[PDB]
Amino acid sequence: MTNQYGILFKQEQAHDDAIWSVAWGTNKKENSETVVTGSLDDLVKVWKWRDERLDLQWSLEGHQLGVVSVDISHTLPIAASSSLDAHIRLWDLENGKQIKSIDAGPVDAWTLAFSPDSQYLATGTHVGKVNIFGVESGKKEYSLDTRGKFILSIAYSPDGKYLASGAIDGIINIFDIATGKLLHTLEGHAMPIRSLTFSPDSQLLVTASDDGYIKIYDVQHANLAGTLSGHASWVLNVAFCPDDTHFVSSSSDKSVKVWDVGTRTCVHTFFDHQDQVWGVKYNGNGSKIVSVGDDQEIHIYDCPI
Amino acid sequence: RSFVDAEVDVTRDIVSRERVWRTRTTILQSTGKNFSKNIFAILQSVKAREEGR
Amino acid sequence: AGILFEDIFDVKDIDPEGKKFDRVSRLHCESESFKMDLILDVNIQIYPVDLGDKFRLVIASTLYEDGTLDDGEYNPTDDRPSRADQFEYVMYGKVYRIEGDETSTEAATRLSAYVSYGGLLMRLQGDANNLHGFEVDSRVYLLMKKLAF
Amino acid sequence: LPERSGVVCRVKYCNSLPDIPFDPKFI
Amino acid sequence: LHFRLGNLGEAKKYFLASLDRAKAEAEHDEHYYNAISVTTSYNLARLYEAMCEFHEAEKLYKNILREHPNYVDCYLRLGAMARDKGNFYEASDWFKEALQINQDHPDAWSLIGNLHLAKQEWGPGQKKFERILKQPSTQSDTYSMLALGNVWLQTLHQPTRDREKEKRHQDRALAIYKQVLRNDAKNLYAANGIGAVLAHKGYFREARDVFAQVREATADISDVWLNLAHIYVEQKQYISAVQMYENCLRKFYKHQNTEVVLYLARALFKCGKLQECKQTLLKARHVAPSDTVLMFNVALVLQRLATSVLKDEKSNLKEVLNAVKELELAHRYFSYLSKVGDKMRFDLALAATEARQCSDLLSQAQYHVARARKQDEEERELRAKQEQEKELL
Repeated sequence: MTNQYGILFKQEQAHDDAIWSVAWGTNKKENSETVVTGSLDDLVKVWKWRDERLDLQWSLEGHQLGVVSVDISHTLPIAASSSLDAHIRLWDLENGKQIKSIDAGPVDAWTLAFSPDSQYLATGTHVGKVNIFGVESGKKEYSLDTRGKFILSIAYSPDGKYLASGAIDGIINIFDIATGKLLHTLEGHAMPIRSLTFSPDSQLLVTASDDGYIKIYDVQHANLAGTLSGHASWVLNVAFCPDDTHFVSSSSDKSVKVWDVGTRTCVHTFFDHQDQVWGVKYNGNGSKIVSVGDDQEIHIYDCPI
Repeated sequence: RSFVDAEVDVTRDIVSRERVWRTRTTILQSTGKNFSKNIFAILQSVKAREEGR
Repeated sequence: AGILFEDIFDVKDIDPEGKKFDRVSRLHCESESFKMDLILDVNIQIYPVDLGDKFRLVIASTLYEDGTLDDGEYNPTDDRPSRADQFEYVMYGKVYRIEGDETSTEAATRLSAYVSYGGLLMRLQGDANNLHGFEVDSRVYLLMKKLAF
Repeated sequence: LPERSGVVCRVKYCNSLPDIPFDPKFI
Repeated sequence: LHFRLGNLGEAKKYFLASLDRAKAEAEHDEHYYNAISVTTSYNLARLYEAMCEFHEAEKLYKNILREHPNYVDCYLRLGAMARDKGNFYEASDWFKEALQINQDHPDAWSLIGNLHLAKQEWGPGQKKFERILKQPSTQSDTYSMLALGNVWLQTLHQPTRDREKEKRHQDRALAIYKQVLRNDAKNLYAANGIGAVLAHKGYFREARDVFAQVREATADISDVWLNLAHIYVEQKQYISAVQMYENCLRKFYKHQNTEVVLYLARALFKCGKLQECKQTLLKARHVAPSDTVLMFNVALVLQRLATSVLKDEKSNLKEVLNAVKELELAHRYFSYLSKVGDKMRFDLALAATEARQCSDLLSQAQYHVARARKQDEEERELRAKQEQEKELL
């Protein structure tokens, strides 16, 4: 355990082209950690984190226009992936085989997120609707309508009560999962919101936009809690630490910044990337951060606990 | 506002001491090359073609 | 045409290892648009260049703008329009070697074209799409001019 | 004769002026 | 000076040290050292902006406005930050405050003009720049004249059916740029504007000569690199153009500019590099997935790739099966675009034509799948023969 932030591992040329999304999951049976990556090279790669190194387990072929988003179930050894080809695929992480393929339609699949109970898989659409697909049924079960523009980002609250969506026109919508009712519509950003995530306690909602600012909203009262600034370009992804006090952000400025929610100050900045950093995620205990970018490299940073 | 208008002399004092080298005019200029002679010759050639000469 | 290559270079280092000759010095330049590496020996006496100088380099296959392909003999008396009129320094020499990251499995991504200007050497190292007119054992002109900016 | 369908892209020759320079002021 | 060099870390130290010293020196001449404290506080705010610590920058500018409400430059930066946040409404309000303080200030009028031009509100924007040229002290202001010239230039990017109107607009833009270049022989943007009009008039050789001179004079104008790359495409020098678009993207944009990426894709397409074109268009679509033009171009590149794989009998079964799937994607996108595509950017009849052509090719593609299966099985037989002959030896 280092009392300072630093780069621990580097996988160069992990994919043949830009890496657009990354997910970190913990296999509770073995207490072993798994990292899933999606790239423009059409492959979803599953890596096992062991002895401070990433070992390639599976190269999952099936997408045809690059993988825009990937997610890992918090309870089951199942990962989900979406592509620009608008197809959503479910993968078995133990066998490395495709479980089911959901054809969303030419414009009905974008960013992907599993429900905390892993019963449902939500995705953004071009028509401003969030489609929810049943993981077991493999069919579209219901749809939440924002009546806005293209939904670029979505996230489930870890407690399973709220579903947030960020549109290309910068508007943020928060839906009640139990009633399916639209709870709050926030002015959000004036520019596209590429990623948003709820805190582990589900009390705060963090949003990242092309305007380069990160905003923190109180989920219970829907009030703007604070605004963070420091990236020199678009903020591409944000992920909360399981400790509820820190979250990590990535930007087109090639840097990854760690922010303290209480002090609202930048705690550390990583500059190891050579190009845009499209994805960042904390491990299941918050001690390590994974990042991916257009430079085709996967970086893992060690963090003080 | 009467309290705003009373303090303009102070700001005029500050601005008299400030010096700015990059302005709306100099931001548009080349460090040393003059284009007028070369470009007007090019435009003369084009003009000759438009007039069919 | 016959312009085998052309770009804006800025001098990053003069004879880095120290000056080996008096009237000749190495220029370790890098280009700006095609991102090329360049090692060039210039007669630093007739055509003095300083560090940080920017020059337009135009390696040409011939000096006639109509591309009528010279025959390599020297004759100064000629009324034909020539590229040398708008250039300050002009050399002449053969390409004597072309070298890339060739592999048994795929062609080179990068090429280094070597040129000898009657003894003064040059090496234009870039990527394998710019250096296409270059072919070993063929005459080329260097046609460079310092930029008044 | 049906013109072979090219990439749908309007070429625009731009002349965008730079933002106004608010450089730090010398005293 | 450190700020001008980009040494923001050193600049922070020097501006803070300057403020701390002025705070100490105020005991001797409070009025003067307070004036220094204002200029240094503004510089520090600009430094925080450069460090992107915009919350502290906004806080400092508001403090300056508490003490010196006539200090116009604080309002302009607050407006600029609001503009960069994409909040153009608030930005217009901050610039209006600046004008309520100094009604003839040329930079405030220009910033408002740029807001209107950024919104493509050509009428209001033009009025804002003409308001600058009407004052005697700025009647020859080159920035305003260039802005008006650009207003006329921007009409040329629209496909205009009236050739006389197009010519009249071209001549207005060129007349303005000529006048600016007559007043200021060193003006980079007047020269580039002339080059742009010449290129639009189709005089690509002359336009090349103009842009080449502008690039010789400065390496830092992004539009000069784009204009040169466009000419290289029109002169069929695709290999050079692709390189200029890639280097332009790496040097001037901290994010992927979708218009430039589309120009790169166009050059790669004309270059026949369909695989690189596909990947480039997907990169653009990942940034702007709602843009139907990017979707159309992807569908077109997919159709071309499938057409190529299916046309050449050398293609194996894995390749042909991928081509069939890509051609069905192409047909699916063209069928969608024929219904929802942007009528102002491209003709829906084009998409309907490609949709039909995809179905026509798909019929022949299924036959090619059988052909590929046969060819692959023949290779399997040859490989088995090779293995048994190895056992014979």
